[PDB]
Amino acid sequence: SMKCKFCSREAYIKIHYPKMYLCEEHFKEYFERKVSRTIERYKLLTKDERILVAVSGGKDSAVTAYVLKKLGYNIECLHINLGISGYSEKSEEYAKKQCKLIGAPLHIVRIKEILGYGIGEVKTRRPPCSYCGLTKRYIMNKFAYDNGFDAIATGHNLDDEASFLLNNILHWNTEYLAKGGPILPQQGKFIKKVKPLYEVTEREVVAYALAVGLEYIVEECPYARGATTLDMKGVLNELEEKRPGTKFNFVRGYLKKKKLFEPEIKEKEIKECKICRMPSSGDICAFCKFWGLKKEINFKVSSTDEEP
Amino acid sequence: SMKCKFCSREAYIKIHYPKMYLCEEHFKEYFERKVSRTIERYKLLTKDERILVAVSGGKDSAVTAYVLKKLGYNIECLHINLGISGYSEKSEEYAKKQCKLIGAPLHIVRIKEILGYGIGEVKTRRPPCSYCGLTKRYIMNKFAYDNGFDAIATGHNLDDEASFLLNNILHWNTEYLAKGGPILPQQGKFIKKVKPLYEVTEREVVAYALAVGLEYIVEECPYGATTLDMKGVLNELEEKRPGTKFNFVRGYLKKKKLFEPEIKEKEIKECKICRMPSSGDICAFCKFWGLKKEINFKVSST
Ligand SMILES: Nc1ncnc2c1ncn2[C@@H]1O[C@H](COP(=O)(O)O)[C@@H](O)[C@H]1O
Ligand SMILES: Nc1ncnc2c1ncn2[C@@H]1O[C@H](COP(=O)(O)O)[C@@H](O)[C@H]1O
Ligand code: FES
Ligand code: FES
Ligand SMILES: [Zn+2]
Ligand SMILES: [Zn+2]
Ligand SMILES: [Zn+2]
Ligand SMILES: [Zn+2]
Repeated sequence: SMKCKFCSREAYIKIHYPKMYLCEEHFKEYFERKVSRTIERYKLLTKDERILVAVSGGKDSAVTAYVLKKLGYNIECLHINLGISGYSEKSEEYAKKQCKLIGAPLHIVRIKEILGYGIGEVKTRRPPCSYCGLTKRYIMNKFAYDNGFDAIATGHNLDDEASFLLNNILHWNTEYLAKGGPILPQQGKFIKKVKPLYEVTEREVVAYALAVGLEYIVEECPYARGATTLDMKGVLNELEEKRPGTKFNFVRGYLKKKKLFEPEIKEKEIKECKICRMPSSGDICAFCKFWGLKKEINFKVSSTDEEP
Repeated sequence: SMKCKFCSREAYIKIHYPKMYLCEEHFKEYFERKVSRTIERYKLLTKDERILVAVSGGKDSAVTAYVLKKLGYNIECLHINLGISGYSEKSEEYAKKQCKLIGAPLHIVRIKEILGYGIGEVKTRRPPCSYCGLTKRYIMNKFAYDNGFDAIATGHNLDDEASFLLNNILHWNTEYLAKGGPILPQQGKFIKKVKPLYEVTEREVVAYALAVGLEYIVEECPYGATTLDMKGVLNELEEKRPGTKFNFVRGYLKKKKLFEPEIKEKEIKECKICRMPSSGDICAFCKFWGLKKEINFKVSST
């Protein structure tokens, strides 16, 4: 077995791009520095901002919160319990454990308490994974807005971006290809969304979580029909194995040529929801229409979990 | 084993896009019709045109020539012997066999006779496979031009296009992405280049060549497997979701226009030596081969 390129310790991991062997400690430092560089590169965050980390219970958002906290950022965390019996309880417990170890405040929103129904419970023909993303994205935006947070940070890694690009390139979804990247800058009541793990691989995320002692959910959604992302991920991993830096250069190259997909948006119709005043297309937004809401949900909090 | 969707014969192949089982005869008919449809779709060729099929000795160009001949087109074939000792002789023999079975006239150009050196004999740091596509593309263009051919047809299949797109999307080669598709329309001394096999898979090409009795070289140059890596990956994707390769290529044709502003167009000049399209005084071909005079490919086919 090879040793660390920086110290006299057994190598914990081998980085393929650039090729090197690092120990448990020099990898942690490498990872943290690589995330720090991503935040500097695309001017993601400042240390004065109040950051809201959307924590799922999985590795990605747990490591996002951990690294940002270690780098000395002003973070708070949000976990959305989608009320899936036999999945949401374990995921909520995992998020609690993570935020406890990280030492960051955790806010929990239970959709079965707010909207009455959990995900998969509503009388719908549409799959539960479709209105899932709509429910999470809205709740994390309105929570951040209602509580005056400057930015939202998600767990999306290099593999997530590479697979999203590959999938939309294959389908020629030029509108989705124009809206990618590490920053979704603040547009009205839409809080700034950032991806600090944009240039780190899922493999590096797994190794970092194991090293710092972060326990997480690997379990995918039980309501899922098809493994499209896993198919794209496996394919890009095969390509990466032969040519290291494939994922990186594909994503970085895309940022240089994203401008070409920009004339595809052509959208200029902006409205405010009659129920919650959040950005809408028409009288009522997709969220209030789907959940059959007559009144606005206020996510503004004073007394957070274990606080007065 | 399933039977043919059209007759009482054992199925030879299972087409996945669109899903159906066909026999040796109904597959031949389907393949031929699918190629006919490609020629109609992008207005590739007319039956009055004199077509030059660039035959390598491999399956693709052999099937291109065969199908065009069967569909009733005016074809002639060109084989370029790159003088690679232990490769070029077998490839020339394979092309002869193919054109004999097809029943199409075959013209042979030996680069070791014309340029003095074979590909891999010239004192160069760069690999031969780089100045190979340069030598082939030039010779097949000047041959077609010198002999008054209306179009050049190559063996490029759906897999070749899908892998080229995937490779240039991964590298974000937006200039190469603007110049793709089934037609390279005639621009001056550059003859119209077409891809009749644009919508047929390599798997369908292998099955067609075996059915009609075409023998070929399973082309692996003696001088990296980037294309095979892209092909294997797209085959994996196709196995899970059929029609991936087709929708990727067809979708690309709808959005090719987006890569067009990445033109970066330079002044169009004529070569001081051979008058063929050039960037500067002398073209890349005459510069590399150190040519002082023009090569005339004009032939009197008795
Ligand atoms: N239940 C959840 N509660 C809070 N944040 C979540 C939840 N599910 C996902 N997220 C966040 O959303 C990001 C993308 O999630 P996904 O669409 O499941 O890949 C994750 O990396 C997390 O930052
Ligand atoms: N030696 C050759 N002589 C004539 N045509 C060729 C030759 N090599 C390749 N071609 C043609 O050019 C196409 C693309 O070239 P390649 O990518 O090298 O296979 C082939 O499918 C053939 O139709
Ligand atoms: S229901 Fe949320 S991802 Fe499946
Ligand atoms: S030298 Fe022509 S393909 Fe290798
Ligand atoms: Zn070390
Ligand atoms: Zn609303
Ligand atoms: Zn049949
Ligand atoms: Zn010249």
